[PDB]
Amino acid sequence: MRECISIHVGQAGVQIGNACWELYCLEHGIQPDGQMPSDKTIGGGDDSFNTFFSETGAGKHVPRAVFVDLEPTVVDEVRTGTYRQLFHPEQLITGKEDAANNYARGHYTIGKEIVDLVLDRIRKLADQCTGLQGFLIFHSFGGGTGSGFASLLMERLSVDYGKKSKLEFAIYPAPQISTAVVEPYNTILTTHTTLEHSDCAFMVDNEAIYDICRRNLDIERPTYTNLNRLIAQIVSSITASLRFDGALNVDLTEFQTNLVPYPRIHFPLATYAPVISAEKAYHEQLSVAEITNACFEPANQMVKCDPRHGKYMACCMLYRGDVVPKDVNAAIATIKTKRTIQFVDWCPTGFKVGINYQPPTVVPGGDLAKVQRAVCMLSNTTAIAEAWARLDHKFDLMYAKRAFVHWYVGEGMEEGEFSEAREDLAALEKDYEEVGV
Amino acid sequence: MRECISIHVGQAGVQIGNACWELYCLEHGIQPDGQMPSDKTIGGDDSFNTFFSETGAGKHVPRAVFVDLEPTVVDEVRTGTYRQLFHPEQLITGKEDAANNYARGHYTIGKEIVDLVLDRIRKLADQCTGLQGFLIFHSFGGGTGSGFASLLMERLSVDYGKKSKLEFAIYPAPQISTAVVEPYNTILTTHTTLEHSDCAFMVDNEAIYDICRRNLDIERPTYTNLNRLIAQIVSSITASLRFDGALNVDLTEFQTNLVPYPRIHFPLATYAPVISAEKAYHEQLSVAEITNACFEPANQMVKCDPRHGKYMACCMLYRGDVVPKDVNAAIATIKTKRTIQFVDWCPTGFKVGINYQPPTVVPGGDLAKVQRAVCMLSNTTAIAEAWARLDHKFDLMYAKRAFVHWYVGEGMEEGEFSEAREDLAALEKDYEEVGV
Amino acid sequence: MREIVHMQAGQCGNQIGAKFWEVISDEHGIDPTGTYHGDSDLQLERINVYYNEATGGKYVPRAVLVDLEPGTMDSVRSGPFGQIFRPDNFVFGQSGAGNNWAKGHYTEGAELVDSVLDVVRKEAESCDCLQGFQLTHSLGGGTGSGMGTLLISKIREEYPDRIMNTFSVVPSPKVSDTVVEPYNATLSVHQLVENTDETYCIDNEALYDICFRTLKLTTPTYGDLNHLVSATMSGVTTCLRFPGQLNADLRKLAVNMVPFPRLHFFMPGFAPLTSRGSQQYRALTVPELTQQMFDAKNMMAACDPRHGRYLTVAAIFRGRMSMKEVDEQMLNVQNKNSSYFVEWIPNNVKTAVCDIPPRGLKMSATFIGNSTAIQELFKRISEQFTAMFRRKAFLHWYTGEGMDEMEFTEAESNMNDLVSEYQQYQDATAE
Amino acid sequence: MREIVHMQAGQCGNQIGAKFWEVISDEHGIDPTGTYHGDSDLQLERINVYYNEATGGKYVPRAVLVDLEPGTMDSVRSGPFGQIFRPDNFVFGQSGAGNNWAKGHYTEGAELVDSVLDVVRKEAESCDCLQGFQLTHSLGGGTGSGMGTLLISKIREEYPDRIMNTFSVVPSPKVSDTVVEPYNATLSVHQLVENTDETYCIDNEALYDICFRTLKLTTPTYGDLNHLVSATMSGVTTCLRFPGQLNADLRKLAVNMVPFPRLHFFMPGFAPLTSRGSQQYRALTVPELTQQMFDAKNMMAACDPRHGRYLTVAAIFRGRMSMKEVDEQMLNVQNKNSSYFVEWIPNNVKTAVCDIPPRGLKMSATFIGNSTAIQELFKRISEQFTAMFRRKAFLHWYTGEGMDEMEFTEAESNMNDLVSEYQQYQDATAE
Amino acid sequence: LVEMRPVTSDVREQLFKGFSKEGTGRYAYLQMRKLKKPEMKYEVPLTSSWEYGWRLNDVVKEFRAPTYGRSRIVKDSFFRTNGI
Amino acid sequence: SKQMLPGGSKVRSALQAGYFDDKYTRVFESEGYSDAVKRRRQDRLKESKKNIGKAFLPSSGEKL
Amino acid sequence: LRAQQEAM
Ligand SMILES: Nc1nc2c(ncn2[C@@H]2O[C@H](COP(=O)(O)OP(=O)(O)OP(=O)(O)O)[C@@H](O)[C@H]2O)c(=O)[nH]1
Ligand SMILES: Nc1nc2c(ncn2[C@@H]2O[C@H](COP(=O)(O)OP(=O)(O)OP(=O)(O)O)[C@@H](O)[C@H]2O)c(=O)[nH]1
Ligand SMILES: Nc1nc2c(ncn2[C@@H]2O[C@H](COP(=O)(O)OP(=O)(O)O)[C@@H](O)[C@H]2O)c(=O)[nH]1
Ligand SMILES: Nc1nc2c(ncn2[C@@H]2O[C@H](COP(=O)(O)OP(=O)(O)O)[C@@H](O)[C@H]2O)c(=O)[nH]1
Ligand SMILES: [Mg+2]
Ligand SMILES: [Mg+2]
Repeated sequence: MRECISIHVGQAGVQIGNACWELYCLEHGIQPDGQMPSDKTIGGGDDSFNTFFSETGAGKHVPRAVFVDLEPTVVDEVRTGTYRQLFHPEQLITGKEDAANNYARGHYTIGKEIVDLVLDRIRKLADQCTGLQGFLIFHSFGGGTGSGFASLLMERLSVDYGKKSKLEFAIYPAPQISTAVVEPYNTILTTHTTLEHSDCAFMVDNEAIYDICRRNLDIERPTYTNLNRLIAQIVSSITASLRFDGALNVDLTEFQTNLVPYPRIHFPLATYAPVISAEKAYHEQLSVAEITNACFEPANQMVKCDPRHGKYMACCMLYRGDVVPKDVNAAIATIKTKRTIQFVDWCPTGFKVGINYQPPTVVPGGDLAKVQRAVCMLSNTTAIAEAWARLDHKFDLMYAKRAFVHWYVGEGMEEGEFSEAREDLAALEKDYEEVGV
Repeated sequence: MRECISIHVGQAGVQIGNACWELYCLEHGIQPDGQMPSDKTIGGDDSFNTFFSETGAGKHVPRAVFVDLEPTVVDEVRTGTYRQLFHPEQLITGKEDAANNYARGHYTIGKEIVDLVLDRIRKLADQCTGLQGFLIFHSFGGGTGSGFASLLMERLSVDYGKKSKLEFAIYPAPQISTAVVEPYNTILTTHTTLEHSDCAFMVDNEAIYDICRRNLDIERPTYTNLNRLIAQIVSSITASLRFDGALNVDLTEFQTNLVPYPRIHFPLATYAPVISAEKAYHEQLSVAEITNACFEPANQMVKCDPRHGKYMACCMLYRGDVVPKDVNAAIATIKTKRTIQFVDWCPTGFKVGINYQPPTVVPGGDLAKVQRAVCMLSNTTAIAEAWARLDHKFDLMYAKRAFVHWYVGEGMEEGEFSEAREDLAALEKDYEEVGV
Repeated sequence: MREIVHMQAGQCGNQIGAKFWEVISDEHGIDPTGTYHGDSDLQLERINVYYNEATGGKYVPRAVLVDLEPGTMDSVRSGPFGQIFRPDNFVFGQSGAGNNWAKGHYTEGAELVDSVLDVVRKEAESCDCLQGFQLTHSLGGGTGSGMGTLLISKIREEYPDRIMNTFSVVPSPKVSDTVVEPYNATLSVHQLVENTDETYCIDNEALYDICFRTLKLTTPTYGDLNHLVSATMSGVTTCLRFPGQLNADLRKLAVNMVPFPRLHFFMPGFAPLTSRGSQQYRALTVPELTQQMFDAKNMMAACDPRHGRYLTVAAIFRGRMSMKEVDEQMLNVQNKNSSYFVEWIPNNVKTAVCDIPPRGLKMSATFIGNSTAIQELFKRISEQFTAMFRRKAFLHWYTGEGMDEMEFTEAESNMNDLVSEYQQYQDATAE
Repeated sequence: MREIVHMQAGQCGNQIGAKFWEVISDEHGIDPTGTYHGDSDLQLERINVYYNEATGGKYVPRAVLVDLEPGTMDSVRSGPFGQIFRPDNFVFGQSGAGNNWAKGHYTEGAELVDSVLDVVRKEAESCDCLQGFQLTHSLGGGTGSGMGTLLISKIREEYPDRIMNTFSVVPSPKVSDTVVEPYNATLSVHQLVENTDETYCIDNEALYDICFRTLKLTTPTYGDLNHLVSATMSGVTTCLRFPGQLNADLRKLAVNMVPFPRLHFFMPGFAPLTSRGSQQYRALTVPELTQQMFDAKNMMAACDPRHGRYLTVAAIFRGRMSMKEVDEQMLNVQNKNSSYFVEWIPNNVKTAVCDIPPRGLKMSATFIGNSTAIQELFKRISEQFTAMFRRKAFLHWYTGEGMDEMEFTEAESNMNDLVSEYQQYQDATAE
Repeated sequence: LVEMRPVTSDVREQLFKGFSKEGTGRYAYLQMRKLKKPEMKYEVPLTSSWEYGWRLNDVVKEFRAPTYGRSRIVKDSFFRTNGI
Repeated sequence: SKQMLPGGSKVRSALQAGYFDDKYTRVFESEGYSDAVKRRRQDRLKESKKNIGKAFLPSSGEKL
Repeated sequence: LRAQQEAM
């Protein structure tokens, strides 16, 4: 019945989805060829796999996602390795050549050949549904396909489906770190589009992942594998209440009405706890109060912006494991009596709790320890207005002398759109300030 | 249930508290790997709850932070024999040593290292349900043990406030010295940990040296024996939280009863008997004479002569088979004795706490298994002589500006020397005006 | 299935292309005869970018060899690991350019243009993408300069939407080298300004000192120099061929390194580089590689970057590592040497990561940078140009072959105003 | 981790550093190949203070050997424990700086200064914490008085936060040593007192005295002298690399000594040194290591302490000290000969106990004295310096390579006001 | 020691046939190597994407359905296939 | 001259060399121990002043 | 190591 689809766009989106689907297969017991060691009969009257996997006649669980990218490779490793029989052949859509870090080339010329095919494929996917729950667009704000073709696909979904939930998982750029020069261009040029068509957009930052997985997991040389495994654990903690039952249940519908006070203000920060390693996991008891404090401390916030300067607006705690309701309630009481976590004055009640009974499935090959309790903290903190203003300042610095604009104006989009994008992000920043005060 | 948080700052403090944790592990039967193999006859006890916390299986993790800027003493702790006991991120190391410099410990390196230890103290306190004090081990010699200890005090007094804080400092000797900037660093650390400490509990190297020379009949041991003796002292201090019978005192007791005025919070220490196993065969250890051993002038943890100074409070903590009749008789004999003088506004200058649990002995130590022991905590005015000699050394130092260029170059300004000068001067006038 | 043709021009272009077609032949596992004999399907996946397949195991390289020297063409076709060339794409003249841009451009040039462009289109429908062209030649040469830049002009007007990697080698600015070095250099760079998307420039003097100071091996010779040339070849376009982590192809490098369409001349660098007797004494790690890239000895365009700033730079790390270290070091370079960069471009240092390391190295790094250091080379080329042009020395050759002083003066005006944009954007502040 | 980098200047510095690296590689159990042929794990826990890890189990010393004579590098390469050094760290010339400060500070020696700081900066940025820079040379020599002091000035300019500690061989009070030694020494120590943190002066005359009268050794040679010097290197640096009881590293020693910005010259001493004949007929205890410690016989460099006092004393003990006896004999000396001590500084003795002794010794004890008897060295150098400065004997050399009598006379002013402010604290009462 | 397993002779013979524009060489060889797990092909994760889902058949025990997964009882005890 | 110099592979400790923040921010500055039962008794003390009479005398037992 | 030995 309940079922959510995923759209993995670009290099970052496809690698994140690779980690995600590895985690889903090892959690639901589906072998990498797509076949369980059992079926609907002979034990296991189970339906938890139906959210992410579609079952055919002959015991094969094809996924319910689309790995789409404008470039070769990226999805070709999926097509030629490990999870290749499990994925459908015209489900891993590749283009001809990439946008190559260009909102223009992702949205306008190279975009309008793959968009019809991917729309037909997701239309077939929604045809094979008994009532959809929502979308999970795994992409990156960095550049090219993630800022471009992903936003074009999202506005196609907005004009097509309408009221369905259109959640984002976006790799926000860093204060001190970028990978492309034109990310201050592409991020603003894509947040001009995501703002009026999204429902909530989870922010993930790369060096924040670096810090949370080097201080706690204590790995001296982290990489994209650990990054994507941690993000896969976060998204499993989010969409675990559909697949598993128990206590307090939240789905993709209480998620929208509990993080979004105003239709522009839909950019939450994620937080996972515990991110402790196997060696350090012995000498510290995993309590609900201490994992709550580990969620609220700023060294575990998943975007580098300090929540001390700013106000928490709406917060959701997705507990997962052997969680009893009281120690959640008492932890919430302790942080509510504490004054340093300054909730905004117009939101007296601030938390929303979802408790799931299934313990978090450890990935054999990661660095996370097998913990009996976990918690995902999703906060609509106003501290990301600092990140928005910093991005606007970087855009001002680059656009002051028309640097890296000739590619955008010569691909096919107008040069004037940068002004509307800048004024839209200025409106977003002043809306954040007006709501925060 | 009721518990203390231990903060081990500097090399001396790390060694002292290492001996402390050895003694607590041997007292509670906790193995060095954290496991508790007590299953032969207990079947139900949590006397470790003051110092240890249960973390699954059979493992206990101690409430301790081992903070020192040089990464060698904590490193040999990490590679030593207590590797599995301590939590790996409790053992906090820096990169560069403060090097006998209050400005290094408090102004330059301290401002980036204090946040992680403050969050560790936060985690240790939040993992606690009946927390009632801090036990901080740091020498007054200087460097990490002075500047960072002062920083930790002035931030802990803001973070926790009314909770009791007790230092167990190594006070420098009148004649024995190691560092030459101790007359600077002692004054600098006292001027800051005057208004925030509740008790001070100094000990002295050459005093313990001479005590091990005479009583413990050993001529060439090392600092391991000093550390073990101070571990015995802290065991006698905190025995009345893990074991309570007869009269019992918690940390609030001998901090609100040792301190008459809120600047004279500088108690001494004494442990008796410190007698060795060979000598203690031909002895009759009794409460009628262990108090005489405590009040013998050449037996204190700091060799300031107690004959030329009255006593304000004389808090005794007895341990072992003690029946209060002879506490009463010994206090009567001591008060009737002429040489042990008391200040005219203290006919009630004795607070006694008796514990029935005998003092445990550590393997490899030199103290004997005595069925009776007592830790005496004085608040005498004999420490004013130590303050006067320390201020004399600081006056001869600062009189024409020797070793000041380091401090005034790396952060800490000129006026703090004069502020500490006038604060210790006012301290000496406080001792004199209160003693007269 | 993206496509790069590598169509070489000139004696220097032919030599560097032969080194290219052997250093990637043993990289993808192909013998001199043509049959694949490698030991990994990672080689076998994207061979199609460079090699047109035939029956059997033949993998003949898609390359329009353009030249005017029969001896040079014979040496290229008879060199080891280089007889894989198909007989179809062997267009070459017999008269020769004779170290003259105008002779290689107009007399021997334009008649050869028809046949050369026929071979280019014959290899252009025989593909799927045609992701880019790769023309390799020399500034100051005879055959590679005039014929080459005419080929950029023609291919740009007939396919005007694709990357043209002009991989050119400049000679040493001192001594004399060719007698018409500044003439050919000015004309060739003048065509490369408004007809080329992106251009790499290598200096022979810098090749000499990087092979002599860090590599040692007594005399630098030429083989090791062209081996670093082929290393930069195989390192720039390695995300297009071998898979891995975060990728960046020719278009991505062009959009991340060209702020303004005129200012697209780059300074390459290959920085695993150790001598014979110092390779056991050196631990190899990403901070060490980063130090070797940003060290100014490894710059092969001469042009000490300390006499200027850096507009943009890209580093292609080729070998598996941790990108934590890459991010650390690329940030630390900016954060400490922020004065020798541009403050109006935030985070002007770029990274790409491929997994497959090259032959015999644990990891490699290709360092290519758009900087203001090459304005010194351009202004000294213009100074030598006007010094030998005010007396009209060797003007008669160019006027006989079909050029004129108006062409000369507009070429040097273009060189001067490109120097002006470098100086202006070096001195330009943030706001 | 705390890490210091070694640099050797001249023949003197090169040979002293060679013996230093031999002694400490023997202590850390590293064979001349480079591997770890040791026994205990205490050797490989602080190996990074002196060594960089390489491929495999290979360790390379952090030494930046530099001079202008090829013969010193030839000798250290031909000798044992020379293959561990990195040949990239062999920047060297072929002339020699004429035993001249100006020739080592402004002439072609200053041209190689760019390369030697390039190597120094490479090592110091591959460093982790950069505890400091240690340099070995002679004050009256060639490159050591020249490029050595120029290295001092340049390094203290570019990293003015770390310790810059030098050892230096000072001239003998007798014989003649070098003819231009007063000029070289005056200019050198004028540079040393300006910028350095501390100096451990060595003198060949009293090294000969302690090698002939105390340590038997009818033929002292010079390797035994360098063995004693390397022993007092290892004794002072053992606190950074070996654990034990309470310890004082180089920053500890620099702050416990050096009361003023000036006056940072120390005269060291090694004190297990007893005759090979009486190593039977002498016990081993701290009450006699203390009298060998404070004996006027030991006194490694230059001066009789009886013509002065001890302003501050540091003693680094190595071995299993039951150090109550250590501190009681320090107090015992301090209150028995209080006349030979500064009264306005009480308790002026530092003790640093490490539990790891040097190989072949149960106990060792190294001296570091900021003695007030060091007046004689500066006084005799200033007297001789002005003696031929008023006579114009060989003063034309320094003016030829770039000096002048003006800078000569504020060098003499630095000497005489250093001696004056030294007297100001020598003849200062307690009250 | 070798990075790649010794592959069978038949696929090499299939690779050593005609060109790939019709497709009998590299194309058919890549199809026949695709139709095989990339775990009995190599011994080392030479590609970063390849360590995603490594040797699960030997690092993981027998797979099982999740303990607290949701059921389909309102479609099993409910609506039947055939009836009256 | 002064060449380009990058950083290094810092071995990792409680000091920050590798973190991309340059400073450690703490969530709790002046708030440490919580004392939940004591705080709850303070809420009882605050709430008990809002009564409208004396203490609620419950009832009486069996009057035999 | 094998490639290094092939080089020398
Ligand atoms: N967390 C995470 N981020 C990634 C990963 N791979 C790439 N990224 C992010 O992606 C950004 C680079 O832009 P891409 O998302 O690769 O752009 P693209 O989707 O490939 O589109 P084009 O640039 O046109 O090729 C970098 O800043 C990275 O932060 C990954 O595996 N994990
Ligand atoms: N009882 C005891 N005292 C010690 C020990 N180690 C050092 N001390 C005393 O500490 C005094 C000097 O202070 P230190 O502890 O050495 O300095 P620190 O606190 O470690 O600060 P740093 O030197 O900067 O690391 C000396 O005078 C010693 O008397 C020890 O192991 N046991
Ligand atoms: N890197 C490199 N440079 C070359 C080569 N051949 C010539 N040059 C440079 O080009 C100049 C001579 O050009 P030349 O080869 O005679 O041009 P051509 O007449 O077209 O063959 C010299 O100054 C050389 O520095 C080569 O094979 N490799
Ligand atoms: N280590 C060492 N020191 C020497 C040697 N010869 C002389 N010295 C010392 O160095 C001082 C003179 O330095 P000098 O040899 O002129 O320095 P150089 O010119 O740089 O080689 C004398 O006082 C000697 O004590 C030697 O072979 N080895
Ligand atoms: Mg891409
Ligand atoms: Mg210390």
